[PDB]
Amino acid sequence: HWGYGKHNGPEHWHKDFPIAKGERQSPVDIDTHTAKYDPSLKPLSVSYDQATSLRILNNGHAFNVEFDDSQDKAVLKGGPLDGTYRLIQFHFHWGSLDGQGSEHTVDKKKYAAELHLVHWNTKYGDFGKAVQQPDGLAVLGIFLKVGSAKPGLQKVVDVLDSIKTKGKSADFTNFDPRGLLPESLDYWTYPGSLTTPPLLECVTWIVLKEPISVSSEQVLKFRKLNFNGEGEPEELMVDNWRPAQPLKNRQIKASFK
Ligand SMILES: COc1cccc(NC(=O)Nc2ccc(S(N)(=O)=O)cc2)c1
Ligand SMILES: [Zn+2]
Repeated sequence: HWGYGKHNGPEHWHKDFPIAKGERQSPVDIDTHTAKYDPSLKPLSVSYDQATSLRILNNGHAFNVEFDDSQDKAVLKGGPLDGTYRLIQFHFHWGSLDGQGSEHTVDKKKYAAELHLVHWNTKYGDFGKAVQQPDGLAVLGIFLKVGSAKPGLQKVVDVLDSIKTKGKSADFTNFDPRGLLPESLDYWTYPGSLTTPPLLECVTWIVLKEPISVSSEQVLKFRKLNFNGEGEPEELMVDNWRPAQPLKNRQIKASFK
């Protein structure tokens, strides 16, 4: 089964998921000098005041904070998007060391980690139908650098002890994702894919320019999680990132001058 080891990591995925070598795969390097300001882009609209988190799950590749998406509560609109996209989960990708861990890079710079807030287009009715469409998903990507602590992240960090191994979950209500956003919503955007199998080409990527700062102690607790299940040999959950993929026939657009 796929993962991030030497025998099953990203260079192997194309054997079970041939779309891995496709025309709109993610992540990519963001070359800041080639991304063109697009004055037709609108400001992002992030409406998370009514978000309802339910649960946190270690799925063996990352941990997902899951939301109730049965009504239009926490939604992403505007920016490059047409229509309304509903928040379903967020998760992170991170490194074994502070010098790597993000999936997108900026002028080849790797950040310590990257947050993905995953939303689906309500015109397709459910997430499973949305991922079959080229405009089915919108993922908001936020870089993490190591410095000062992020207070709004600490409630996530403190529950990770209870979901150390694959398949463990814990109740996780009343978490406010507004506490994970940077001050500025300036962004880059391009058409891409899921960055894990099945690597479907269904995502409008919206990557914020401003990273958030987290503390060394916070990211250290990410790195104590396990890829393995309970009672299996311990394999630390680190370096769960896909490297940058070819840009091919795509343009990255900037919302800012
Ligand atoms: C309970 O919550 C669910 C329920 C059903 C599906 C999912 N998500 C999923 O299947 N895949 C996914 C999402 C984003 C990315 S990524 N790294 O490109 O942002 C990669 C893969 C979550
Ligand atoms: Zn992701």
